[PDB]
Amino acid sequence: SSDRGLCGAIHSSVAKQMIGVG
Amino acid sequence: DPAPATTFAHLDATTVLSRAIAELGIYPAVDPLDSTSRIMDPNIVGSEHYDVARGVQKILQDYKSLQDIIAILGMDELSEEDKLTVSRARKIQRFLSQPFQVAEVFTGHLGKLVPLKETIKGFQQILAGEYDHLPEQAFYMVGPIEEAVAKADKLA
Amino acid sequence: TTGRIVAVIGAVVDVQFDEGLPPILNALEVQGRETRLVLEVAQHLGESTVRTIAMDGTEGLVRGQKVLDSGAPIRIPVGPETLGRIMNVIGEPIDERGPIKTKQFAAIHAEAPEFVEMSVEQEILVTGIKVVDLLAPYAKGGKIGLFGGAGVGKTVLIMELINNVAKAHGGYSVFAGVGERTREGNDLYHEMIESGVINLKDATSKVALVYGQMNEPPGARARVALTGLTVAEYFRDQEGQDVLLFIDNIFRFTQAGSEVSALLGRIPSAVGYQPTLATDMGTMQERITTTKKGSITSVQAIYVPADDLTDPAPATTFAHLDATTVLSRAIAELGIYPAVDPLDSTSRIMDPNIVGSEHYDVARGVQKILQDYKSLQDIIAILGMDELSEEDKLTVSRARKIQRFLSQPFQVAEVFTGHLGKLVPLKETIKGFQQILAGEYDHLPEQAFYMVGPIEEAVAKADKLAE
Amino acid sequence: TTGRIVAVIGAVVDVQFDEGLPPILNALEVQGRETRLVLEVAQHLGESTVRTIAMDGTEGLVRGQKVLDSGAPIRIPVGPETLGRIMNVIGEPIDERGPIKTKQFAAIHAEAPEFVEMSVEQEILVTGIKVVDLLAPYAKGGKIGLFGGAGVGKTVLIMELINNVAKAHGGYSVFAGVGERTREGNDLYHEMIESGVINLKDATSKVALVYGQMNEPPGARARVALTGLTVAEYFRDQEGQDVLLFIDNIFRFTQAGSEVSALLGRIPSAVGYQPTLATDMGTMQERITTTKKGSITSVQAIYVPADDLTDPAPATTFAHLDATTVLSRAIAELGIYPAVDPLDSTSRIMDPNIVGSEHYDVARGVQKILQDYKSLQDIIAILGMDELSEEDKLTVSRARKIQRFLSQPFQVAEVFTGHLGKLVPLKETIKGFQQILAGEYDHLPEQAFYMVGPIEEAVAKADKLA
Amino acid sequence: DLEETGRVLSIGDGIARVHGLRNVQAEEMVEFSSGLKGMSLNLEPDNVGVVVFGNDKLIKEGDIVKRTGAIVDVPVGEELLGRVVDALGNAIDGKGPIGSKARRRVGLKAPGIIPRISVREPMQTGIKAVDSLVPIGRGQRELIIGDRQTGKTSIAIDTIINQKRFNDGTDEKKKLYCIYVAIGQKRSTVAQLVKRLTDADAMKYTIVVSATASDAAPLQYLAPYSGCSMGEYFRDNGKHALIIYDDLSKQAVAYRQMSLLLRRPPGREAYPGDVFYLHSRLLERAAKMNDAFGGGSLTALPVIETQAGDVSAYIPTNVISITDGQIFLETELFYKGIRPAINVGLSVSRVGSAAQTRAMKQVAGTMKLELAQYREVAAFAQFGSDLDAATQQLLSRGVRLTELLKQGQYSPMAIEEQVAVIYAGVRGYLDKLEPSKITKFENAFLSHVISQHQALLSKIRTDGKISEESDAKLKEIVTNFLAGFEA
Amino acid sequence: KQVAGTMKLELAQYREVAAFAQFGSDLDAATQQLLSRGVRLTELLKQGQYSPMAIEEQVAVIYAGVRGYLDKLEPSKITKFENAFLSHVISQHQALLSKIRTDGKISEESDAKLKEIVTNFLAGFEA
Ligand SMILES: Nc1ncnc2c1ncn2[C@@H]1O[C@H](COP(=O)(O)OP(=O)(O)NP(=O)(O)O)[C@@H](O)[C@H]1O
Ligand SMILES: Nc1ncnc2c1ncn2[C@@H]1O[C@H](COP(=O)(O)OP(=O)(O)O)[C@@H](O)[C@H]1O
Ligand SMILES: [Mg+2]
Ligand SMILES: [Mg+2]
Repeated sequence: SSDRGLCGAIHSSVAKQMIGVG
Repeated sequence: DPAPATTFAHLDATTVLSRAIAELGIYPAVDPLDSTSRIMDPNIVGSEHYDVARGVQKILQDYKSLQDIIAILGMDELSEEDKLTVSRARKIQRFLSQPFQVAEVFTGHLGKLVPLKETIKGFQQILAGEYDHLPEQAFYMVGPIEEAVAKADKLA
Repeated sequence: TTGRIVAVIGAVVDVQFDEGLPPILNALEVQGRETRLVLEVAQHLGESTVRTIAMDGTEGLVRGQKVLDSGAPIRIPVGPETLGRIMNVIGEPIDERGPIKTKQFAAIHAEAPEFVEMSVEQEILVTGIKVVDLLAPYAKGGKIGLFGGAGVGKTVLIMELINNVAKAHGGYSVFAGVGERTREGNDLYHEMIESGVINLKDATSKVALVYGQMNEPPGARARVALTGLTVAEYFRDQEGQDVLLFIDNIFRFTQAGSEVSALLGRIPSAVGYQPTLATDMGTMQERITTTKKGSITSVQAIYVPADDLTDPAPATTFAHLDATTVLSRAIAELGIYPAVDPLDSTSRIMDPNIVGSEHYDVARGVQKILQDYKSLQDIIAILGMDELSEEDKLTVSRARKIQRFLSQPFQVAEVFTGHLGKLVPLKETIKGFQQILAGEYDHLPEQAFYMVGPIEEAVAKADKLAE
Repeated sequence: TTGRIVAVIGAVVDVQFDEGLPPILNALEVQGRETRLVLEVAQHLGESTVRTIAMDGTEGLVRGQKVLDSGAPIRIPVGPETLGRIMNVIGEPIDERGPIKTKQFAAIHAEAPEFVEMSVEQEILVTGIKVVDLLAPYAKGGKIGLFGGAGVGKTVLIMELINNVAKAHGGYSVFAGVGERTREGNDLYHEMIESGVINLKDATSKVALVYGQMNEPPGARARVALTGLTVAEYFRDQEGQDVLLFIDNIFRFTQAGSEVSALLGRIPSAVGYQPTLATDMGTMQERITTTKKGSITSVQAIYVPADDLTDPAPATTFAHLDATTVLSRAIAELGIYPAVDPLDSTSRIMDPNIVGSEHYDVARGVQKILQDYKSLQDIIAILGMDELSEEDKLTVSRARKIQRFLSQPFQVAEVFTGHLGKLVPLKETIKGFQQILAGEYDHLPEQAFYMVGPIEEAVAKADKLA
Repeated sequence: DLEETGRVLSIGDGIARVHGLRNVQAEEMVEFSSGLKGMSLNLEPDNVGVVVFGNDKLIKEGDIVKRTGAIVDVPVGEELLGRVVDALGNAIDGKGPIGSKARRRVGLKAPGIIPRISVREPMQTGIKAVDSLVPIGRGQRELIIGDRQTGKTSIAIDTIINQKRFNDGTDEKKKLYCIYVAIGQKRSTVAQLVKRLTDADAMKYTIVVSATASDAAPLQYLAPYSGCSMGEYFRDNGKHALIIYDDLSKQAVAYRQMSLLLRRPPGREAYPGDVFYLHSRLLERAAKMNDAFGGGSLTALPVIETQAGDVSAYIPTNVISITDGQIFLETELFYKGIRPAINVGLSVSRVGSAAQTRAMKQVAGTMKLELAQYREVAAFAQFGSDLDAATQQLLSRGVRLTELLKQGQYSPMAIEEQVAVIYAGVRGYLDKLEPSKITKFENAFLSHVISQHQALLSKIRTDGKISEESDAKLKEIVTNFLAGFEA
Repeated sequence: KQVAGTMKLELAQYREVAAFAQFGSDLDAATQQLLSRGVRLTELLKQGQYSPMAIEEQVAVIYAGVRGYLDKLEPSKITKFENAFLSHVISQHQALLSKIRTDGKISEESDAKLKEIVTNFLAGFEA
């Protein structure tokens, strides 16, 4: 994903599917 | 207002109804954190009853605290934990609603009357997380917890 | 000349006089009482009847009861003899230490000094309290005011001002207890005997006391501020010296007047106050002042009904003041004491031509970063900390430290803090804050600056927190 | 007959009459004064005593000072000789040009036209101003709220309205300065002289001015509206005209009435307004209307206290408005004159059953295309103008082309600019935007439609651009 | 005789009910036996509501009250200059008699609609933010408004200190005599006030009319009018006066007192129905007269204190409505380092460009437009990392023009000096200079142009605008100066 | 006093830091510690009804908190720990309790015996 939050379910959606990028 | 304000101290149990709640479809439109009773005491109603009630009202208040963060940034910005208190509270708000035999014309449901045990076990089970997998809508306008389950399966 | 009580409703007493009618402000003496009961003339109603406010309970009065006119206003003892003594509204001693042997007395009602009597002199009064000395410092012979809502720290602050400034005072102090706690007065009496500023054995006492606390009726509370004031006045003029005047709490003068206002027949102004609030205040405040004959440094605790500073009473007071220390519940709630609001406290002498460009620049800076922070608060509270510029989120870390460094353990609040009292010299306060703004402590933890004296102790406190 | 002042308390004066008592609303002439002091009977206290509200200062009045009942309410001069004149609330000239010599006088208090005297029809009052007619059209005899405040073309619009209604409908105008600032009343009067609408040389004037300046007592400012209203009632009733009546401003009519109410010892109502808030308003407004003989249309400037549309003052007011002209600073800064906001300005008669199926559909298309042009301006900032679809490229062109055609040069400003003004007939307005929406002028340059009269003068402006 | 005299029926709270005085005029001044004055505000069927100019203690039931044929007027003239007087022109500065040869009534009608010409001539405050963005004109009424302790008195004081530069000149047209009315303030505050005027050698053309906190209610009520009448002496005899009413909140309060005690009906905030009238008849008397009438003027800077910045409160509502514009001050701007704390977006002057010289009008218009585009953007300031060059430049310009609007107290600027410094910003020369450094810059740059380029300062004035030649000299003075600064 | 002297200002500071650290990203050891303390102190001040506690027992509970001995114990077990700990000293250590109540203080001696009890009890509790 990335560093920056406030993009809704972006980071959570791949953390659900879960070295990381971002 | 002086009229109701002065009335509170004359009662042994209050049931405060809330326009906002009624407008969300929850009937009876009971405010769960403004209704009180003087027999809400572990030595009168038993520790089990008391513990579930306080648990129900705890998750409802924690959820109420989270509602301003929700109203600007919505569901997504919450930690995984808050999302769980949200999902459970919302299922709990819905399961507080009930079809009344007297209100069948407005609700479209046959009226329901739930034994005290069944009421306890229902909220107990929603607090232990037993129905985390069920969708909210299943808890809206039912009687015993078993009906919520049946409505969940009926939703396919 | 003799009068007769004709009506009694609470504190208000209507008296009829067949012959000579006592002029407004005269003290009347009620006959057939065990303790002396004075009625002050307030109105001429018409029909040889005068409307009076009572300086004590009215229980036991009967229509027809006799009232003498003393032929003059309330006169009180004024002089060296009032020192170490405790007086009430009407100059009676209330310390069970016998008569008050003065050569002369004085009416508690007097004209204010004229404009030609005014002084323009102003030089700093250092308090040893970081936030006052830094952002809104007091002047010698100035009118200071302590605004605060219920239980935010006025009295504590004024006790500390008394400790830090009144022991090391060459002149005389006056304390007037106006409508506050009687327990606080006992407290203050025995703390001063201990510190020596009152002595019960010789004539070295440097403080006079006058009390009329919330256990008294409205009239008593409505005049007791003038009694104190009048003791202050004598010391200013007839000796010329440096008078300290402490008043806790001046609001209680205004509240007392409102208590009796409807019985005096007034239509109420807004927020239920007497319509004569500003002027009643004016004719009273204007005696509290430094003149060419002598200097009064006056400090006044000022209650803020329902925490709302726009309340007629506190709002009308600001303008009678040279320095304002405003305390806030929101700030007290965080544990920041003294709970002084740095974005609402002011001083006439906060000006570079006076305190110098170094003091002024620092102070202004402290407010700048604090105000900048305040407008970022509500914003980053929801929009997340991480989105901030690395120079912005430094002004966040620095303001949060400066807020804490504004806090300070007080000598008189040891029972509240657990901490030892600390007095910070002026230069050390300027230097400490200068250094935080500079960035010299960005590596130090926030909580290191909390509840300490000078900048050293924040650094020392940082190590104790490192393990 | 003659009574005696028995009580003076600020602007309230009580008079006692030995014989016949002057009914409520009657005008009383106080004697022994250098200038005219009129007392309007407000109440009958009993014991032969009336309570009055003073129309000027009361400094100097003595208990016992004679007061002559005029036998009527306040009567003011009306008729054509008032045009170009400035009168005050009691009908005196304050422009220092000498008596207003009319063959009629009229009372400022009149009951509203009866149910039978009402026109059951809803007619448009063509202004000639394109934005208005097309989108927020005036009802003949309706009331219009004018929002904006300062520096938005407020005086120019007023002056053009006066001019266009004289020309196209042969009706005159009245201006009622309720709480007029002396300074601004001096300026407006001269601005009117310079634009032609007032003429001091001959008798071609089109407005009559009635000023109730801010430094006058409560009762004066409460009544000026009525004074001007009656000047207008002459033209409708005696001459059969369709008249324009400007009220500036309607909020200060409310407040003035609130202050009167407060002086008469009455209990304030919600938010400290007079309890007769709605009736005070009602008896003045209902006079503004279409009779079978003629109509009075009123343009009323509104101030919204606290920016609160639910404050009793603007709430009560809105009940009488049939349309709003909104003048915006944003639009002015984009060089659109009149600075009228085409989205904010509404009309009750913007209804196909009143203005016609056709007039309806064009307005709603113009409204729609401008709304949809606002939707794209973000994507314009984001993707540029050349990442629009081909249908969307058009909406922008057309929208921008409609925006400018809503602008128009005013006659009242021919002096300041050198450009000839345009009163544009309703059907040409309807047609111009009708044809733009259809894309019958997409090929024409954007700038051809700017500051123009009818659609022919846009094609004329496009052909002249080398 | 109950026609020319009366007896006090009842006395209290500064109200004397008098039986008799049948021939008193409404608002007439009567005299009590002890020698205190009284104004007859209520004439009732069976008594006269008299308002007490002093202590009640001197008046008893049955006291004789006389009509002396008195006339509520005040000494008027140039002999009031350099003097501090009370609400009735009595000297209170201890310098003996006012050598006054003329008098004027304190309650008088404002000039009407006809005897005036449009507000045209500048009224230079010397405050950059004001002269540029909220410019006042001779005859206008311009409200100074803000919460407590926001810098309201300051705006007026500096304005008064600024006139020195015109009054010591030989242009009679440009001269401005000043009147500062202290209503409801404390004496010591007033004293510091006139000290600051004396130190700035400003007192010689200023009249201070002070009705302080312990002066009876009616005095505080008349003071604005008395002051107003003194400033009319100048208006009517071909001259120009500036009047500061400080403040009107407190005046209204004094009147509210009298009304309520006179038992008149209370309204919103317990103010009577004639409180708007009170203030509106004062402020209409400020005016620009035409040549036919002498061509003089009286300019009013009324002061209003808000409470928690409530501009919609009854009395603020009244004066905002009444005036031609408002200078709003804020406490948050104050502590942001924005001093004077003028809110530039909210403040207005409906007179506008009409009261600016062509010089200021030019650079002002740019600044005004550029700060407004800034205000459109200033929220993306501290949360803008990925902004386009265009909006990045709006901020940069915005932040710098903002710094150029900051100003030290007690140092008003000549108009050309303002335009030279606004020029620095509007032409973009400071765009690459650090915000924190701008005030330091301005001080050094201005000292330099007053020191070395007095001629150039002489030419920005004379020319009306900034010539191509002045545009050349500045382009070079700044570029080089700036390089020296950052070196 | 020995145990509660600075607690009040500590808790007001704690609650302000919880709110400011609500947007959870990396924090120093200083503020992590204050929060750890606060969340635990806060559970310590919870109490049922109709069983007011003797002062000595109040002191013992608070003691365990303020000295940091529960800093590493899960916050939701604090309540369960207090009741265990209390019911322990009431029977096993009436001598210590007796001494604190009579002396009205925690002497260097009591301090040593309290420390020893709470450490080894907590461990047993957390087994
Ligand atoms: N331009 C300025 N720059 C810096 N400080 C200023 C400026 N103007 C005023 N001050 C200071 O700000 C403080 C308050 O200003 P003041 O003129 O009293 O405004 P105010 O709103 O009239 N206050 P008050 O009458 O006490 O309610 C004083 O300490 C001034 O010295
Ligand atoms: N400087 C201080 N340090 C620590 N605690 C304080 C301080 N000032 C006040 N407090 C707390 O607030 C309470 C109220 O203080 P007090 O001075 O009586 O308030 P006020 O006089 O404003 O009502 C005190 O009893 C104390 O608990
Ligand atoms: Mg206190
Ligand atoms: Mg001021």
